[PDB]
Amino acid sequence: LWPWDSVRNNLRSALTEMCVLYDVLSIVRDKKFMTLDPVSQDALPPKQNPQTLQLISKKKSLAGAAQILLKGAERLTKSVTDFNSELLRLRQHWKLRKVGDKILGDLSYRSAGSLFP
Amino acid sequence: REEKQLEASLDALLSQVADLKNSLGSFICKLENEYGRLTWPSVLDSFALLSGQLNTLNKVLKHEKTPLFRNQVIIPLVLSPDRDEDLMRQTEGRVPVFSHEVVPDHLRTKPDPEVEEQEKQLTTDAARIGADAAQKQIQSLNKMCSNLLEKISKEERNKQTFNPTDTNALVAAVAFGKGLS
Amino acid sequence: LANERLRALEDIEREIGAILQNAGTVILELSKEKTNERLLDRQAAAFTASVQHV
Amino acid sequence: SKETLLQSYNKRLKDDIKSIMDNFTEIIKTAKIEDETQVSRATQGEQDNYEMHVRAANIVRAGESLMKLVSDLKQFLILNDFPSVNEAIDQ
Repeated sequence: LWPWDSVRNNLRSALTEMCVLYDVLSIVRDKKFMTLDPVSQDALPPKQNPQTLQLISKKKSLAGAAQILLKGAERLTKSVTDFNSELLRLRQHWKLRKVGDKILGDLSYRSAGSLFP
Repeated sequence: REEKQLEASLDALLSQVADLKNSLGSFICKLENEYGRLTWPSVLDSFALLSGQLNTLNKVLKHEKTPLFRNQVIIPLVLSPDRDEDLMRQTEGRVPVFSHEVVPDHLRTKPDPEVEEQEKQLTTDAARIGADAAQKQIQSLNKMCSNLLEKISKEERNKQTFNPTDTNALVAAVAFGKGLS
Repeated sequence: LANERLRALEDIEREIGAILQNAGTVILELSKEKTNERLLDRQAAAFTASVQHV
Repeated sequence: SKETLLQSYNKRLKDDIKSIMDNFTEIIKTAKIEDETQVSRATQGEQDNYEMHVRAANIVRAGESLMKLVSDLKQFLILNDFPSVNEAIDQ
């Protein structure tokens, strides 16, 4: 498959790390060949770790929301600025009818008064 | 006590693996077999659901009701030159051969090379004013989001042409002599 | 017989103005200072009720 | 029957009404702030952004679905009317 090539390997990029996570969490759960020890240590942040991440995360969320809104906003403005124009002729010049999914019309003179099967 | 507290998170964390495999293995065969009949909303819906439910479930199993992210010890203890069949039993044939270097490769805690430049940027945007103007900006924007959710919460809340009585009066008025004198 | 196609054009060509209504809402929202908060609120309320009259 | 088609059109119209509100509600529902309890918050913001991106595209495709489903009834209404049908035949 010559298209859709980088998407496949980039999905395996998420596949492999998640497989490693599954394997290590299935070997942590097994008591054999595993050492369990509660190591309760604290890593000091030099900055306000929730607030300094909130400096960028919600700003980028709102900016990317507005950008991906404007991506599809201008796509539909030019997409709407003749199909139904001619469709109003066959209703007036001839007889129109609809059945199933297809539009049809008769040609006999039943409307003009002709008893022909 | 504590070990069950690890287990109740990690078991569902590896249960998310099953959903991720059920998505990607179907995607692998359906991409090769059905490359044509291009339907961008159809794949956009799959991307949207993968972004929605998996990213919420692994986050809710890794960020709450979970052991602390700096607590546990990730330990590799057994590794051999030949293929250790326990891993292919667990991983269902994935990560083959069981090499010597693949066990250090498993703990790939080093990030992407571009993460070095974004850390350089994180040291670069601190050269200008930081946590003094942007702090009050995000405070005012949190209050603005509170105002927006208040707006949403305050915004979240034929003629009788025929008359049977008149018709019944009409059908009875001409029946006999009432309403004429 | 062009009245209903004019109604359909009213349905369609309003949506450009709806896009501009959403844009004028969000640009005034992302502004740090908003003297015309009433304009922002009426833009949001007009976008809410105007899809309804559509 | 005809009433079944009318009910199907009514059901899809109400589904179109529901989808837009469901798209706008979840964008601002996820924007609320919560305190961290052993979270490692470095991964949550990109998740929120990447979930906001598809939710806004849901509004975009909801508008496209409205455009298509209006045109679906456009050809349904055009085949059976009476504004000048009995009038333009004799003119």
